[PDB]
Amino acid sequence: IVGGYNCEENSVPYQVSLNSGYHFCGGSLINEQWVVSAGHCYKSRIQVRLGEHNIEVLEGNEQFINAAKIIRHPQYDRKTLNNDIMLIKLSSRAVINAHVSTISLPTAPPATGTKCLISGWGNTASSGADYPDELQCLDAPVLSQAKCEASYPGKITSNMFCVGFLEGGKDSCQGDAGGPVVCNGQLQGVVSWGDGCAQKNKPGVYTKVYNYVKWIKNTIAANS
Amino acid sequence: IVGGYNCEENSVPYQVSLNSGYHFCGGSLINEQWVVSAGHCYKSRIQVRLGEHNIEVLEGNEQFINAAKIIRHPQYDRKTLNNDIMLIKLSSRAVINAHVSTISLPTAPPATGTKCLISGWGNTASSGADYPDELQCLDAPVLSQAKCEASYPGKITSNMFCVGFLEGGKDSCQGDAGGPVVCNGQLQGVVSWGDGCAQKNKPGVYTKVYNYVKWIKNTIAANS
Amino acid sequence: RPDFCLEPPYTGPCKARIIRYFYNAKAGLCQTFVYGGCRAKRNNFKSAEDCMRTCGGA
Amino acid sequence: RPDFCLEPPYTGPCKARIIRYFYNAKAGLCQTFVYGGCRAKRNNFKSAEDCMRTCG
Ligand SMILES: [Ca+2]
Ligand SMILES: [Ca+2]
Repeated sequence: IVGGYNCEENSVPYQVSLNSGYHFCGGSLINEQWVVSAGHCYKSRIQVRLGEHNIEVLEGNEQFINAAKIIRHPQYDRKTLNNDIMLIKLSSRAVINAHVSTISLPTAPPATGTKCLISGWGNTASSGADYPDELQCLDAPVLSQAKCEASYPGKITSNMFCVGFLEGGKDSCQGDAGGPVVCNGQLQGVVSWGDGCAQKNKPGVYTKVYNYVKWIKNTIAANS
Repeated sequence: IVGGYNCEENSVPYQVSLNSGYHFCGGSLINEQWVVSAGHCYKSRIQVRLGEHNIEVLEGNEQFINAAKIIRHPQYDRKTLNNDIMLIKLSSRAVINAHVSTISLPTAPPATGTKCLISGWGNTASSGADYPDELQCLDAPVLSQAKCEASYPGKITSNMFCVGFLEGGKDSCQGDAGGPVVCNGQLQGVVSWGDGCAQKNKPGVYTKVYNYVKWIKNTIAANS
Repeated sequence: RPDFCLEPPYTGPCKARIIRYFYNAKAGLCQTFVYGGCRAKRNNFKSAEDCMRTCGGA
Repeated sequence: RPDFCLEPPYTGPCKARIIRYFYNAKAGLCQTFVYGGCRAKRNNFKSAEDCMRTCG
């Protein structure tokens, strides 16, 4: 997260870190045994780390739970990045408390101008490397489809939307993918891609979770 | 730098000292052969000192390279301080290593609330004089255009911005001009001017490097 | 060694932080870099061993 | 000697550390001060010698 702030002043209990010997992507706890993330975060085995603030220090609220099932969207496209979403079934149920809890699925699509909270352990620099130990947060608004399309002509599918600032300066970045965009207590977006990070006229592109609610519910039911 | 701290050794490897017989301004290394500084730091002969931590003693990692070309912005105004920027071409290429390396140009203009690192060998006292041997650092946020204009009515052009604290106490000061303001890992500002240092409702004013990206790239290409 | 070994590493537009290896030809070694998760070029290896076998003559 | 010469020294708003001279009250001597690089007032000299002359 470039241009954000330390989440220690906020409650972000649905944020998870996906670990393969190190943090490589975020995710969102949507059920006691299921996480939503990005399809480009797929690995054949993933350890989900819940209850984290500082990913380098044991603080005492962590749960580390390995994936039992990892299900990339079947129509994920590795060139166009369409259908950039994945579900992870935990091998055991997360214990729900103040530090680890679920985020509601969206009941209606992203709304232009709504302020949303984006979070993650991604790069905090637009050039070079500045990766944080502590979870970062950014408040950013949903942008209109016209602005999203003008920023990325021909590259925005119906399953994508932009959140951020056309002036640049604040954005999600490498290490944030898979993590949450939450608007009014609902998970609206999965951090996906962009042209770099925090560049003028290049806001981040996010997967529209609302377009996948039936896929998510069906997948959970079929794997329970 | 008033209200700052001793920079960790090697943490600001793009910082240079401009020397005319003594340290008089800072600068930023943007390419193996080019330094950005302020236009009011112009002198006809300048020795660029790279790899410095303590400017009073040789510590072994210094490179001293004379300016070959010194190109102040052609629209520099010595009364209003508009276009307060200059490029220096080094007489030989800096050796890039752990102590000396470049800072990226900005890919967005300054964003309110983002965190910046300001550095230099300027005065550390808000009144009177206390000049340091060791490079000083200061963490400070970009301020809104409205706050900048309120702090300096009728004096802030679109090529200026403010970083710091309306409450004073922490600021850049004499001896810091020309040096870097780095935000999100990119060179957002050049230390320029202010009414005193660290005074209430008088944050420092900085040259907005983003507005000079085309000029910098064109000037480099024209002089290579 | 393949000519793709001489190309600079490519992070791409996706926003993961996956640690991959690339061959740094002058340094004669494989180095780590951040891969974003999509649109990989060929100088991008999941391990140092894969990188050295392909570009380092192992 | 010119009048401005009783005027104190003016650093100005710019942030250089440029060592200049200013002619000194009743010391009958020029002293150094820090000039910031812009908006100089007249008691501001690039050398002790033209300070002494303009103000001796
Ligand atoms: Ca921890
Ligand atoms: Ca030294």
